[PDB]
Amino acid sequence: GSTLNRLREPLLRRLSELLDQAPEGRGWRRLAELAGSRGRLRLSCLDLEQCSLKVLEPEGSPSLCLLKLMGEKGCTVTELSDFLQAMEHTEVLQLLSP
Repeated sequence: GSTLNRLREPLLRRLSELLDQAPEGRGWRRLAELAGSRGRLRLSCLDLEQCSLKVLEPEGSPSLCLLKLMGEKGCTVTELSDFLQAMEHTEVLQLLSP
């Protein structure tokens, strides 16, 4: 299984730009929360602060930092897609829950 940090760089960059543009209900922070729920991927708030801070650099991307970190922690592309689909579903469920 190929991990996210080993994807070609243009693909990583496009994915990270798109995830940086997402709404807060399905952005990189929500992805981090969901993926860090797992036991396989452990992502604390301290892990995520270093990615959050990338936005302080003129063109910096928190999403690129997060995706690379998830890759180093063993996440593959299909597992990323699974996380993102789970995000969509949980968003609509949260909106519909009283």
